[PDB]
Amino acid sequence: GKSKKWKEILKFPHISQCEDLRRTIDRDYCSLCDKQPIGRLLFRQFCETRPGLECYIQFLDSVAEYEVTPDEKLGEKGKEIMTKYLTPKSPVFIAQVGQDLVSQTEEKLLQKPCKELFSACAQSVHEYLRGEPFHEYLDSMFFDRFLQWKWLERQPVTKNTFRQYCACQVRATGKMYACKRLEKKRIKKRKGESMALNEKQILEKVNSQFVVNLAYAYETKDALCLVLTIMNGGDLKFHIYNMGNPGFEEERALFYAAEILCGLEDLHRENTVYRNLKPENILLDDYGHIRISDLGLAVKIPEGDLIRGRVGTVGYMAPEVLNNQRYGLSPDYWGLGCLIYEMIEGQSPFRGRKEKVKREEVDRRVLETEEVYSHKFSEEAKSICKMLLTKDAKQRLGCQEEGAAEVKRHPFFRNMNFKRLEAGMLDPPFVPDPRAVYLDHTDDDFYSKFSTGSVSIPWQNEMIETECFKELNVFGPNGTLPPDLNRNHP
Repeated sequence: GKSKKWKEILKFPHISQCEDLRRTIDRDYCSLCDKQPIGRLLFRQFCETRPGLECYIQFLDSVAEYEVTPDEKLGEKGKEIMTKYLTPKSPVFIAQVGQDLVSQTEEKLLQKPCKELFSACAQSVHEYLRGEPFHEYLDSMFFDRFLQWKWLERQPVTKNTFRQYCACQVRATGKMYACKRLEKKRIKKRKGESMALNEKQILEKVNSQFVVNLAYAYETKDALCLVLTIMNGGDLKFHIYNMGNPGFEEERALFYAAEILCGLEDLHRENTVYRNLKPENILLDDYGHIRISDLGLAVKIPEGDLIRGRVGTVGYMAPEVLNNQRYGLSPDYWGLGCLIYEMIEGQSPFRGRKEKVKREEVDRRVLETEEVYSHKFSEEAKSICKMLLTKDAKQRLGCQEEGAAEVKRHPFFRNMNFKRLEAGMLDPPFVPDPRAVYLDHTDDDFYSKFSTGSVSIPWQNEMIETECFKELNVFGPNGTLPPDLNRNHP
């Protein structure tokens, strides 16, 4: 699906074009060698050229597989990593760990296999690469190649960059996205500038496997567009009621709740509250994984502060929202409660699927009545649901200081290995079939703040998935400088 002319659209600029980038990009190890997908691959590639640095990239790779290794094979996988990297006579012996630190890792291995056994070692390796290896890479041809990729990333994004099928496709890469087309005229009479910008900022700032990500924010003569993750597996409401009993088995509900909890955690790391947690806002992708969508009612809370707002949907409003009180992140754990209850039982905890009730009785129920459970719930499921549905937001699960960690420890997730879930190692319970189908200048300033262009991490991830990186990222034969990286002849 790539425009036949793409090799030229994404043609590397000559390295002499990138001096202003070299001078301004902040040289931070974590950002350039890990957080940014293309910088991580280029630093890894640099370490492969030097021999003494090769073994450190292999070790970190094997430690990554150890953390997600099944609990039974932890003791087994531990020995491998040990006898390969942490034995002085090994060929790939990671040396900068220190003799005093390898001797401690021999004890934790003769004791109990914990998924964090090599966490002490992995840090010691990173603190070595933070030093000399990083600064050589910064003067290497691989950082010059990173600057070229950054130059492409920052190129202007226009309606031409895409191909509307709403669901836009990037022409140069073939990547498929869903685009939210916001008509300009309807945003100004309604005073929606602050809300459209507050939503664009939340979308781009959270990078989460379980929340729709922003990849582009451009302007057209006829709208202001948001380009987001595409989701074709349908929404959770459709699967609870049309594809379910009305409802799911507990184990199936557990998987979705675990992914929804991780999504809420990624939002709360940016101290952003969601407030819109309802089944039809949980979407499935093509693989059966979910993401939280529709952040229009989201808002960033300043650390240490509260907010007001009676917003959301009837039935899915926490009692502190219905009473219009100063609240924090607590409405989202009330919403997780409603979601787990509704997945298991097949109806909201305060409104029967077959009840004809008014908005008012629903609200009275949310504030006074204690939801009742059935045999579809295990004791652990009853526990987590009625703790997330604690009306007093001060005694509600996760609304304390520990946060979402207080919820992952709950016995309801006792058989759930989050480390493997966050890594995509667990198979979803349902896989959607592929073929299925489940003019003042003040405006110009708001427009310029919105149309910021391509988002950094999703754009680099797009280049890697579509194999544009693999094919374009080529150097000279035998460690030589390609023409685009040689200043002697532009």
